[PDB]
Amino acid sequence: IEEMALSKEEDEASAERLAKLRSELADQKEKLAELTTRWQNEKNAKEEVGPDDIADVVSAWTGIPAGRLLEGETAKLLRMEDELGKRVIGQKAAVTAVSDAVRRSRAGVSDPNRPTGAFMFLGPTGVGKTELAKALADFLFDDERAMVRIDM
Amino acid sequence: QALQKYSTDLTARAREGKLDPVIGRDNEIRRVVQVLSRRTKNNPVLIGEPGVGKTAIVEGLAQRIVAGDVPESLRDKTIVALDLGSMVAGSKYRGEFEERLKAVLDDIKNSAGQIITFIDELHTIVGAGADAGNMIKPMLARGELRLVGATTLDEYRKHIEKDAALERRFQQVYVGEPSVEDTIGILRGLKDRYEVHHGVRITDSALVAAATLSDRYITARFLPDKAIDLVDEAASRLRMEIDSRPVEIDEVERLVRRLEIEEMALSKEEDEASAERLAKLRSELADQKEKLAELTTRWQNEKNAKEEVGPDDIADVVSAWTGIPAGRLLEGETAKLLRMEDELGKRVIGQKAAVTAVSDAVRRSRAGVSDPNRPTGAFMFLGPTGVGKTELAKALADFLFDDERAMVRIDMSEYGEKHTVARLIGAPPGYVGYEAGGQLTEAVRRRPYTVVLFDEIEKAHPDVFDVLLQVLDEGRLTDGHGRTVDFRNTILILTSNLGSGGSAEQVLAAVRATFKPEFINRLDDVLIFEGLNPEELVRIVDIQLAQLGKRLAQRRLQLQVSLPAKRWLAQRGFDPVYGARPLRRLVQQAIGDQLAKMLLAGQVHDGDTVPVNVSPDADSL
Ligand SMILES: Nc1ncnc2c1ncn2[C@@H]1O[C@H](COP(=O)(O)OP(=O)(O)OP(O)(O)=S)[C@@H](O)[C@H]1O
Ligand SMILES: Nc1ncnc2c1ncn2[C@@H]1O[C@H](COP(=O)(O)OP(=O)(O)OP(O)(O)=S)[C@@H](O)[C@H]1O
Ligand SMILES: Nc1ncnc2c1ncn2[C@@H]1O[C@H](COP(=O)(O)OP(=O)(O)OP(O)(O)=S)[C@@H](O)[C@H]1O
Repeated sequence: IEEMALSKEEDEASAERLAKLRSELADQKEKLAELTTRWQNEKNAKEEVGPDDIADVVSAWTGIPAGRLLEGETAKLLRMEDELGKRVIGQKAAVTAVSDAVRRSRAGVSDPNRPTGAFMFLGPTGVGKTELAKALADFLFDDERAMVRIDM
Repeated sequence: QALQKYSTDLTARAREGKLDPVIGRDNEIRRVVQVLSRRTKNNPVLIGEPGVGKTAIVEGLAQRIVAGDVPESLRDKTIVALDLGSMVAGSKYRGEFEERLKAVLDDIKNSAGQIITFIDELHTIVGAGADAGNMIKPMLARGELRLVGATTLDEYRKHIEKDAALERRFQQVYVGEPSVEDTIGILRGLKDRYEVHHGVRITDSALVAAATLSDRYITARFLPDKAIDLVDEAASRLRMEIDSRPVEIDEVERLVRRLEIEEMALSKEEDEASAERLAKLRSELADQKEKLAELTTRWQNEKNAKEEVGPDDIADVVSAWTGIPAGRLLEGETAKLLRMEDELGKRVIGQKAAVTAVSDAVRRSRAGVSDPNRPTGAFMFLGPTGVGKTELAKALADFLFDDERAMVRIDMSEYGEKHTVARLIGAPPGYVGYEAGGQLTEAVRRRPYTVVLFDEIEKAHPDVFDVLLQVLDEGRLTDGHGRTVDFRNTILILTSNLGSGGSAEQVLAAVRATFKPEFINRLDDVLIFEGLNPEELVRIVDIQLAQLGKRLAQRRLQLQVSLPAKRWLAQRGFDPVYGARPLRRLVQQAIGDQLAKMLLAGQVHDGDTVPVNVSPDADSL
């Protein structure tokens, strides 16, 4: 509905805002086709509330992700370091430490009554020790502004 | 039939096509459905900041029911909009309100779940008593009445969470605010409803700007709501312009039709001092009647050979709002910016290195090049005394606002002890002065375009520096009330007097030993001022004499100054240790004293003109 009314804009500025709507619309048509096809495989080759639908409800409520790592997140969790490295540079001894405490809780291995991980950065001025926190708060929620931050 | 008196019909309103299209927010509505369709305790509550869309979700669900996208457990169910206000209307007697509410509840239960009561602003359900809004507590916990409520985030924990027996019967649904990409789509969907009400057209390049622009300027409000106002206002203004003449052809005519009456009732003044005012007003009238008739001509050049809103009306609206100028440099402002160190040079003399840096971070922000999240410019200039470093910060606040007292000055010499910080940030809750906020904070939260000036900063206690530490480099600091105030458009200026005579590294190393590297690093260039050469005082002399002359025109009283006296004063500007302050005392010792003596001793009256002349040593009038 967007793209079939955006094309008739007598302008050039939006002509590059249309050269992407088509792209994403196609890239999603592809996924819908694939998934609707997989539905046929499953229908030819669920019917009870298993143990993880409860976890899905606990996640829809309260926002906390407690699921089962549906095979698409586990790729992000292995590319975490190279994805942070697109915004911070060096300090890999700190990137590895920040990131390792997230998979350690996605695999359900960290202690259940303690913060998910709390550690302190310190070093010379203008090195990255505040850019890293903002780069980590964006990799998890996809918007840098959504962290509780207080200036001590 | 008792549900007809105290409620309208949401589903019927949605059937006749009276509600706005609801776009996106699939997850919220599906969770509302799968909560509204359980066995017991089947009543959700939407929760979230004001404006992010919480009645929009209920109206979307109603349109969805009318269409038929809902599951079998909800196909063909009507939504009634309960109205608690119209129930306590006449109930002065001792049981009438309870009787009404009981009839309503019995009638809701009398149906078989074909009704979904929807209470808006349900935090008002606690009162109604004088044992009220409490007889609903049994029927809630059993799932008889399906309740859909929506209150803001912070009246919940103020009226409901205080009553944990009642907030148990509610399932919370959090409604977070959308992003820019989603707001763009919401606007793309809502455009064609304003396109009709206002007889205009709206451009998609404007729908993108009304959402990108209203995300870095208006921070006190939340999303879509703070992005639909711009579109609506722009359209309404364009319709106004369509009917009448355009703007900047209307005000030029309104003030001309006023200067007429002014000069007309002024020309009948049997007075002599009023003749210089009438002969000055009579020139601006003929000057305005010039560009008015030029606009009426330049308008026909277009009207013979601006019909839909674009990314320009939006900027003009978000500029009339909030005062921040974010336009496009409409050829009248650019000609003024191009000669800025020329308009600043009429008040500050010398210091070319510093005037071409203050003036250099205004252009590169008006042309859209500076970082959109950091102050416009944050630099400290320091040097010896009386050089002109508190004057530049006032010649600058006058170029931008045309009023030297529209800026925010705080004299940092009163912050001698660290506890004097609470003066500019407020006092934490539960203390004496709390319903007053900060003092610097509340000054910028109302007009976020001023130019702040921290005068004599090294005289303070080295903790106020650490307060300023985050003002620079982020433009944010939050007061006691928890309101974050943005500084991303101000110009931060810090004067000083460190070093005091050191060439360049007796001062550059005295700054380094009084401030910390983490504080020097946020700053822009650290400007160094320089002493006054003998040549660049013969001009301050002229400035001072012009000032005094303008001060004397209250009596139509002039004075003629001869070049010998003008270069005598400048040669008696001495001691390159005190800068240009001694000269202002020399002027009043020489000229002002004896002028005032002659002025109240008769022998000089208004209208006269006294010539000064250098006697062999002194000045004689
Ligand atoms: N490793 C880095 N990768 C990318 N940008 C960096 C890096 N280090 C510093 N920066 C830049 O420096 C700025 C952020 O510096 P910060 O790390 O926030 O300063 P800081 O680490 O907080 O040090 P202080 O003592 O708190 S001022 C941004 O302009 C970043 O682009
Ligand atoms: N998803 C959406 N689709 C279309 N229009 C929306 C959407 N969300 C919000 N709006 C519009 O944005 C405005 C939001 O107003 P409302 O949501 O009714 O107020 P509110 O969000 O309930 O805030 P409160 O708590 O009621 S003051 C209205 O003009 C809605 O039409
Ligand atoms: N370069 C200058 N051009 C014009 N007036 C100047 C200049 N330097 C000083 N003055 C005059 O000096 C007065 C203001 O001096 P300031 O610069 O405010 O003193 P200062 O530079 O702040 O030094 P301190 O350390 O604050 S006492 C006004 O009367 C100005 O007219």
